[PDB]
Amino acid sequence: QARKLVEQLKMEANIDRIKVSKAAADLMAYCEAHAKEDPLLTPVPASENPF
Amino acid sequence: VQLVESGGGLVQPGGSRKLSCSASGFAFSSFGMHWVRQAPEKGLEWVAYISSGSGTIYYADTVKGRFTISRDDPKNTLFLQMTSLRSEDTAMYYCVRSIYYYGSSPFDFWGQGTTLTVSSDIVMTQATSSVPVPGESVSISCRSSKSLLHSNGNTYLYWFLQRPGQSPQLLIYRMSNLASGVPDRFSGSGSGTAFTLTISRLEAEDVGVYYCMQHLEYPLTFGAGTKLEL
Amino acid sequence: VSAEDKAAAERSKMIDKNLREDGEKARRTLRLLLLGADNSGKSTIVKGIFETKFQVDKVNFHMFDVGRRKWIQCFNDVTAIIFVVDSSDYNRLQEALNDFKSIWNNRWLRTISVILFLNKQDLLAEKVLAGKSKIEDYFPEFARYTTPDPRVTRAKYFIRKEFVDISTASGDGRHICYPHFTCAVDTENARRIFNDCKDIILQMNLREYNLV
Amino acid sequence: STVHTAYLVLSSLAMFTCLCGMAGNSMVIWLLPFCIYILNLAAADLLFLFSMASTLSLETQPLVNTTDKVHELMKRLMYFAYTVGLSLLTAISTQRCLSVLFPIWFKCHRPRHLSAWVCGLLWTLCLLMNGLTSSFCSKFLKFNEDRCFRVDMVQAALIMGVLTPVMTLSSLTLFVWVRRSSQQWRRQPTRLFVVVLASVLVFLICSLPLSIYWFVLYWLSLPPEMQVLCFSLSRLSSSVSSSANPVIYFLV
Amino acid sequence: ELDQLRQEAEQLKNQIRDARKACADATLSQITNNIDPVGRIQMRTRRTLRGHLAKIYAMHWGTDSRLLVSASQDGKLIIWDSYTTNKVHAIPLRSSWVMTCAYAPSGNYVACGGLDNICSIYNLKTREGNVRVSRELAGHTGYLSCCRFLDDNQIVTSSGDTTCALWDIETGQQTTTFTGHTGDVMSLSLAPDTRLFVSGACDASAKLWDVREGMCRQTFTGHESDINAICFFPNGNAFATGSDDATCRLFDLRADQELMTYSHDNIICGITSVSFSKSGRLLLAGYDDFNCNVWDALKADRAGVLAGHDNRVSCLGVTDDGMAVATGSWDSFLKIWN
Ligand SMILES: CC(C)(C(=O)N1CCC(Nc2nc3c(c(=O)[nH]2)CCCC3)CC1)c1ccc(Cl)cc1
Repeated sequence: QARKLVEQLKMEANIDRIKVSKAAADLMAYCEAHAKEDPLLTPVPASENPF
Repeated sequence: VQLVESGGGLVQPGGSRKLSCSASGFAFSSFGMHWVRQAPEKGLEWVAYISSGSGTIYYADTVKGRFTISRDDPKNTLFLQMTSLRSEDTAMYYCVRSIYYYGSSPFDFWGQGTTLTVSSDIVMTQATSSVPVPGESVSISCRSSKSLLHSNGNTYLYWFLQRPGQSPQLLIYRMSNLASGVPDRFSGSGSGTAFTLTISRLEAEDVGVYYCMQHLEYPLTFGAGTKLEL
Repeated sequence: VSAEDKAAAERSKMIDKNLREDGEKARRTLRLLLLGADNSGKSTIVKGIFETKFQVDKVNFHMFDVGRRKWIQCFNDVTAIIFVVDSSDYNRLQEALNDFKSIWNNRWLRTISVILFLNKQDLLAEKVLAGKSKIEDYFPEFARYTTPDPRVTRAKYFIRKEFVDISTASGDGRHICYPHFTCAVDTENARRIFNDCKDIILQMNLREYNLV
Repeated sequence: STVHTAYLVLSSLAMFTCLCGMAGNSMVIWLLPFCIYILNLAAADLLFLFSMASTLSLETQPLVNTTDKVHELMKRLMYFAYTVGLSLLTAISTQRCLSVLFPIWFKCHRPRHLSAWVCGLLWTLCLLMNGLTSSFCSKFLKFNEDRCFRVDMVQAALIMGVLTPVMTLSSLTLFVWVRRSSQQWRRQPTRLFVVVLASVLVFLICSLPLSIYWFVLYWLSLPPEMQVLCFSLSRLSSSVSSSANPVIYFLV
Repeated sequence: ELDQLRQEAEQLKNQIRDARKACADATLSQITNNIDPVGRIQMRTRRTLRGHLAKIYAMHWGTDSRLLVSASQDGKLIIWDSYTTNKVHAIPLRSSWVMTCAYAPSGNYVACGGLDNICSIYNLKTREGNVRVSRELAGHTGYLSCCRFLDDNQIVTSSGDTTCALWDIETGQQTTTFTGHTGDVMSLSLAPDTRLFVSGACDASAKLWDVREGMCRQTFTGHESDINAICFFPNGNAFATGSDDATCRLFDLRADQELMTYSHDNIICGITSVSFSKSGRLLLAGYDDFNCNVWDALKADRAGVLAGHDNRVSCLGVTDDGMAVATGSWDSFLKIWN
């Protein structure tokens, strides 16, 4: 019962964690390396819009 | 899936007959049905068209006025009533199912036709009337009067295999897509007014007459037919 | 449009026609929802999802129950909710009353009427007349309450007053509650829902017009 | 002089109310069961009030043959709009009465397009009858005493013996069946009561007078001053009715 | 005995909280400060897809960014051609209490489910020219709230029995069961690699599962009310959760705590559906206030509003190619925004 909780918490305790700076930098890097291929972020011309 | 046609026989010129197609094994009411005839030693020719729900009817110019196509949905039966029969109407009339939604495969199943013996338009060209050729690769070409490439990115070219003594069978729909059951060796490619159908590792039970059909606009027109002989 | 596209449009129009046909056939019936914790006689009022048909005066009725804090959102278009209470078991009557307060004040039922049935009012008589049990043991406000057999009647109006008092607190008039005393042998239960449904549908009709 | 004294003040008030009602009906149409009838009635009222402004402007000048032709055309379009507006008012009254009398039928077994069917029937039948009246009543058409009298009598009998009675009786029935049903509600709805009373009162006080005049003219003829003053009052009264319709039927 | 275990659990929780607190050196709001703001986006409706006669509870795009499937309370799935508004298929359902709606990546199958506790797979590309059930997936004790296709033979379902499950459609049996949630699992997003998946429940906790090993790798808890929507960032290392708290939060898998909160002083309504863009810069969020909001995922500012629905926006979807957004409300209409 509670042994399941303690086992799960022990499994969750020993996990490698990176700093928030690195994760945020990676997230921003993905948002920046794919911005030119985002049809909603940048408006699409009437020719390239199926709608 | 089974389309079994009926009628047929020796008919005096000027007489009237009704051909009956009996469907079985599929949702017949949701399928648009065509009539295609094939003269004793000629190619495939389109005749009529009943739409799902019987809303739309299209006839060929040769049979315009003296032919009537109608369906009985509760009885799963397709009909062709035709009067004033002429000596140009001697052919094995094939019944064809076709369903039209996005990404569908029209002209996919053909029935075993019944032979009837009576005692502008886009033109399809298939020049190689007979290519002699097992285990090798062949290319079959087709041309068009106008570019079969529509504004919506669809190029409406079809390919059919008529095995000897058999109803024709769909191979490619819209010049790129393989049907449900055809081997992957087949493949079609081309552009507007330029088409080809290449085969690799040609086998047995694989030689016949290859017809290219247009479906850009009515009337639907076939090629003369490229034949492959072993 | 090409021949393929025209035929696809025709197919879509046929789908559309069938969709309105199904919509009309669905609109001809009234949807309900049967609630109640347990041991309440839910299944005997009209004698994962259990749906029951019944028709009164040529009106199709279609109840549903389950076998709630999140899926109530599905039943926001129902005509009415049927809430069932066992009024003969005062040990857990306050649980039922809190449950009614929860359903009544739920965000997605702010315009949905609730039809109360206080089942086993045939056993409430036995419990009150026997003298073994006592309301004042559980609800203190009983001994200082008088009705506006006599004392069984005063008791059952006391319970109804509790439920209708939760109902009045924050109804705001957008939806109301219909109490009904019922038994297990009582048959006139589809008729009560029928009349209450006429009342609710009258309110809805007068509300599509910005009047009531 | 004295007869002509009020003929400017009433005309100015009528024109102002016509402009206000035209603006209101146009706004109501721009914004838009109930909606179909309200849109049709708003279109009728807009036509009627535009014709009102047109006939005021045209009467403000000496009459010419082509000018009189335009006057007759605007007059007949006015009366056609008046008839269709009365018909539609009747339609909403009956619709409300039905939604109270048969709530379950109204919600379940009522055709999804009955408003369009009824609006088409009202527009078509009114157009036919009013075209018959115009053809046999215009000074520049197949004008004829007997035909004009017969068509006017049939139209007037239709309105003041079919169209206003059903409006009045249906609103009264809604009043009765809601009063007897709200005897056990914790709202005692007064908004409905004031709305219904307002609809009936506006009808019988500010829409029907134009018909009442064009009927009483035929029989027991009046002195010219009474005719002029009664017409001046009645046109303005119809203006107030077609200005109050959008309020009662959209804002409440 | 139980006291010792509970004390160990409290020590473990304190250790977790201290572990996360050491990694939070600099907030994303500080790092994201010096980038170009997206400004205002004005995405107008391009299509309206009418034909539903009840509330739309779910929808899902296809892989080709051309077809989509929508489920409503009229007991019907409709497969739409978004380019032309045509209805490609109408699938009647045995139970009309549908809450989820899934389109297979191959496109041969669709799945729907709800209060009947059965996931149903429909065979679209068949002979006989109709759509028919291929398999009814039973075994959940509660209602199905989401279901996503791993492939033609595998599907993952979240449910109101606090459990997510993974199935073999060919055998129709629960291959693995994911347990550990305490509330009703409301949303379920599948990772781009289809090896992990993140689930949000009614206990304000988001959980990360390994599809193969069937284990809760990480648990994220910052929300104050039930989580209604969850979606991976396209990178696959983060995800966004929407809750009834009127708040969207971005969680990182590697940092293992919340990164950003998307809240405004005006919003008080619960969040119904969350989607990302292709680049991950916009965070489409459907709200109970009958319109959607476009949050800048990095800067946390409303970049736009999608206001075309006169009832609550229940679903939300963005195409794989990124051209169009779809919204479906309880107003029986679904609109395609660009
Ligand atoms: C519905 C309404 C208002 C109507 O639309 N009318 C009246 C005005 C017109 N009638 C009309 N009669 C005549 C002339 C004319 O120039 N016109 C000139 C010659 C005398 C007769 C057209 C028809 C109505 C009809 C009948 C009655 Cl009794 C009362 C009202």
